[PDB]
Amino acid sequence: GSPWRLLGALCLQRPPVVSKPLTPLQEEMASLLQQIEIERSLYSDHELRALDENQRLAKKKADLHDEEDEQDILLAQDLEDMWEQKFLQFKLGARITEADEKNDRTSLNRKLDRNLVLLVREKFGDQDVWILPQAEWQPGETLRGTAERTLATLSENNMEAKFLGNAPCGHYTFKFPQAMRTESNLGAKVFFFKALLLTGDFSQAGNKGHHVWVTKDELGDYLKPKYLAQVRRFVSDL
Amino acid sequence: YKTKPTHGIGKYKHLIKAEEPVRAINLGTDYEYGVLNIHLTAYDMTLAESYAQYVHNLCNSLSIKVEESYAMPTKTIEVLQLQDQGSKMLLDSVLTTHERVVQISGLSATFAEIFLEIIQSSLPEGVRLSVKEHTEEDFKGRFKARPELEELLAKLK
Amino acid sequence: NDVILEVTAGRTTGGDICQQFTREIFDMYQNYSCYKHWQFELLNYTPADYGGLHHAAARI
Amino acid sequence: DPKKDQEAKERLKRKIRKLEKATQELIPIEDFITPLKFLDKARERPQVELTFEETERRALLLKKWSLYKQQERKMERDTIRAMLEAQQEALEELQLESPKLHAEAIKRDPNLFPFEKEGPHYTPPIPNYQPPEGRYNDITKVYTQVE
Amino acid sequence: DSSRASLTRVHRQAYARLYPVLLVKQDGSTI
Amino acid sequence: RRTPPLGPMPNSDIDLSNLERLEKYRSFD
RNA sequence: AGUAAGGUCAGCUAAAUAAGCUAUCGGGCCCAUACCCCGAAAAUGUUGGUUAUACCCUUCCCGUACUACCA
Ligand SMILES: [Mg+2]
Repeated sequence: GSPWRLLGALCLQRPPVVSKPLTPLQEEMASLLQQIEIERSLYSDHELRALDENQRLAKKKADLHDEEDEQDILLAQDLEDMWEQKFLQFKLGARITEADEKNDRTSLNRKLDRNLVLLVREKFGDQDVWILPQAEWQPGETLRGTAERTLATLSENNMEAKFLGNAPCGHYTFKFPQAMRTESNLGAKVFFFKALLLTGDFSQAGNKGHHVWVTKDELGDYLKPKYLAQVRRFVSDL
Repeated sequence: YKTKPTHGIGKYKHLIKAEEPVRAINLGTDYEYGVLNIHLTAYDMTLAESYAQYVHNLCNSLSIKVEESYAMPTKTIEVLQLQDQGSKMLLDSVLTTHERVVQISGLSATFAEIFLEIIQSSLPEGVRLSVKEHTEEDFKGRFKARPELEELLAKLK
Repeated sequence: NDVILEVTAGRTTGGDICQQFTREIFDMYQNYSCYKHWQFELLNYTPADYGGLHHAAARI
Repeated sequence: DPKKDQEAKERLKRKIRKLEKATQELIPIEDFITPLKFLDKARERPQVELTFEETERRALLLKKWSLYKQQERKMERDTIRAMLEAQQEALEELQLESPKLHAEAIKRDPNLFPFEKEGPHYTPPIPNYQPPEGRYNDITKVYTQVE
Repeated sequence: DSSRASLTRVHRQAYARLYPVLLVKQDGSTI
Repeated sequence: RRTPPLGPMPNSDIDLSNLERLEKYRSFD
């Protein structure tokens, strides 16, 4: 064998649920593009209906020459009122949920406009270290397959993940402390694999102490400075 | 001249791809993928066309060959809703589905993970992304149906 | 070896009795070919003037 | 039978061969085709000239837009470079540790495609939402090739 | 980013005016 | 009868194996 | 061995909107059949090229036709 220990890590990421809010500069550009679009657009059927209805009122008030009585029951402006009333009654979903208010970094319902990365807490040498989910490589199994096996080893989860490619997205090599450092086990070589969380969530048995979901900006709170640097390379915050 | 050392200085066709005249689908190797179709489905025509332009420009900057950029036929579906205290379906709105397809090839297996990550992160709201391997059926779906050929084929059956 | 079967309405009495019966016999062999899973290829078929058969030839 | 059944099938094949070898027409795209209703001059809205201040505001906004998009491209371009450098470095480390696993890592993924991803919604789905009752009717025009 | 290619306009010489609307889906999501 | 060139011929640095992947001029200027 | 010419509804001809007749199918007429009456269906030898096609050219194939002489 080799002195280093093969480890296959899974970089499970939750894609954003809602679109990111527009920047103040983009809001100005968005209004201009909408303004330009209206200027260069032809009259729509709704616009043509309003113009003709206004003319009919003039053709009915200035002179009594109109030869039709029924005309149209509902005017264009009146028709807009019905649409406006329905919109007010309808309530949109809350982009910022209770998880954001309570800072519940366990649920997936937080920061729907950002990217969440799964983190778990594992105890090594009577020390709690936050690392990405990982498992030890076994004979007769691909390196990517170990990461797939890591998902099945989680605490009561029915999550489905979509792995992208076979080559690892990154690596992290560390050596054990000199107290237990031996030639047989010099250290370990962690390999990261990214996947997309399609559906599923952990059960309500254990939440706070088991796993957390944080973005790249707040990812440094849990990871070690040496471990954080390697993770921040293959994890994007676009 | 042939005997002079400057022979062949004027040769130019060896620097030009031979263009000597539908298209055969080239399957990828064990390390590269074959011809891929990047479908872009959205209910807004502007969003579908704009993102297809973004994908087309992204591939050029990534040195990924683009086989062809084309638009699939627009699908129009009527939307009807049931009236209150009634059993009659009344038309509510008309929705048109616009699909834009960008065809690429020669994508590396290792680079596929990076390419797919970038495009999915930039996907606009209301736009559906679907990347499929190019097949003969997909290409044949862009052509008008031929009932006359079908009628003759039915006789043979 | 394949058989070229022929049926002919013999001239033995008046009417179309001979001719009508030839049609039944010809259909019997055609149906018997299907029962034995034999290929029945029609060669000649001359119908009579009253829904019968004058002479018919077929290959089995 | 020999002069009727056999001859009928031969002529059917001839018609099939002519149709199969004939050129196939593409389905027209309604998006690119301008409807004739838009050609009518009645729909042409009047044009209002922009003021000097309005044109100046747009020109400055476009100039700021060029720099904003350039910075977006730089962030995206560096993101691709950061991923590529990490992935290539990881592959080199894997090859040194175990050449056999490196060979499997660089192989293509048959299950990767088809890859489907839907864009984020403006609002999250309502946990308890009751959509109205209705029916979807397809009215897409069918185009057929003749002659 | 979802705003990478979202700020667009109709690139047509002749086209009817289009209005920004919210499409409520069956799950309550809107686009 | 042939005579070898006295120096580097034009377009000798062009790699013909990857001609498809080589960047073209695409413009007159 | 050479050269001419022809290839079209099942059949035979006319035209190249590929029609008419017979045959064929369905109905009526008749105790029945045929005739008759109504209605329907049915094809360019093949190859490729002729803006594009067809009547054209041309590839190939079946059949046809004339010539093969003087010492
Ligand atoms: Mg009759």
